[PDB]
Amino acid sequence: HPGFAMTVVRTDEVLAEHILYCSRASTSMFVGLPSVVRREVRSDAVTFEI
Amino acid sequence: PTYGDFLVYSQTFSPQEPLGTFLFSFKQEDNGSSMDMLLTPTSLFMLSGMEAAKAPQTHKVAGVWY
Amino acid sequence: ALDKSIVVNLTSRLFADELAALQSKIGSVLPLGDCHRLQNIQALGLGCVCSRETSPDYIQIMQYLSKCTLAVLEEVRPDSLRLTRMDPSDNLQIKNVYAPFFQWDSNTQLAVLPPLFSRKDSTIVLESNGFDIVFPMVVPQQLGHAILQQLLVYHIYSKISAGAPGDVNMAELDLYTTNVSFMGRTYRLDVDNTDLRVLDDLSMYLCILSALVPRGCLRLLTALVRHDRHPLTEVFEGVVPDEVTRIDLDQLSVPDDITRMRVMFSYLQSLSSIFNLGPRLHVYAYSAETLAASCWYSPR
Amino acid sequence: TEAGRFWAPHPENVLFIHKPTMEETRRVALGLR
Repeated sequence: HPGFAMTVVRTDEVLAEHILYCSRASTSMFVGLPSVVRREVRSDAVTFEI
Repeated sequence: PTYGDFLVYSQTFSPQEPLGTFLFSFKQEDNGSSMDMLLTPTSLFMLSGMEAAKAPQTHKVAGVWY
Repeated sequence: ALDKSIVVNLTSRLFADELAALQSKIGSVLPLGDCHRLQNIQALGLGCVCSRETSPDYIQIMQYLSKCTLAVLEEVRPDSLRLTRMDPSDNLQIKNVYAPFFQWDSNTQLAVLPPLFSRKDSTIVLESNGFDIVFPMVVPQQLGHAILQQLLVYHIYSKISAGAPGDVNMAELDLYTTNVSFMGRTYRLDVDNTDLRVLDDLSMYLCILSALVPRGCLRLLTALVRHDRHPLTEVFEGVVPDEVTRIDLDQLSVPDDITRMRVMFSYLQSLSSIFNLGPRLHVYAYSAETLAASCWYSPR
Repeated sequence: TEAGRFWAPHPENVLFIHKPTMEETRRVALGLR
């Protein structure tokens, strides 16, 4: 035994399957209009963003 | 145009920019999959370490972003 | 709105063996001597300038690639090859099938260099037509300005060892030239010292500079003494070696010195551009598993 | 007025010794000493 003791700290992570409860009609939402924007147009592909 | 897509550590690229700054891509070695290093001209002032009176205005501003 | 496609026909059908090597490289960058869509075989490689019977060249290829139109394979059908056209500032996709393999990253600048390595790494011989197509050496610009430089030093000391044995050690020369460090990684290149006749033209030019430059700068300093001399030229007298400053210019006459100074500059502009300006294209996206790099071509 | 621009080839300070006024302060002060 050396002259000193020591304390040790771990961590540990645990999977959990939650029960989120959400009361009625709290958050009002606003849905807009989807736009489309081209980007990275090549000779081989024409890619879009929505 | 032809855009570029960069994925940056949030310590380097300061979270607030005037949305039109010029950029650079410093590159030393591919260590991971995609972690990219970007240098604004105010960030490249701080790595330089030059004197204050060489650029008297951005030294105050680049010292509060970093 | 414009139509770009380049469709090259042949006289004879391909073999079954030669079709598999072109399917290996279905994304590539070929030079191509004409801009029109219908064209014969004799231009689409480097066989138009470089061949086995002719002496191998560096500079006459590097003169040619800047003058030439590039193209990209799309589909290999017997016998009609199907390239696509490379336009100024045009966005397209490159697969990187080149021997030997240098690893690409995105946000690098691709520089098309002539192949100075071995034959089987570079070309694919078409036995049906008896003509050689040669794929160029696509290398990133900082490697291409370094894979040239250490091999050009290797060609010099190989010419010293062949003239006198005791001046060069082979273990010193091999360790410091054939191993190239870039982007953290190392590449041991194939030396091909089995017998580098490509780089003999540059080794002639850089040496004829190296004798005439310190002879040339002494005269050009003293001939510009003024009251309106540019003030930075006082500084660079401290840079020139002290042995350079002790030349007696009485040894060479005036009909000799005009020949030198015109030989002085005429190598300087011919050698400056061939290190600088080639067909060079950027890359903004890359994935190592698909080996597919999206590029856009800047003509210079 | 920058640390990197110290040894400018044309600085803002130029020495100007007026030699007739310098000889008379020599000769008067060499008379007194």
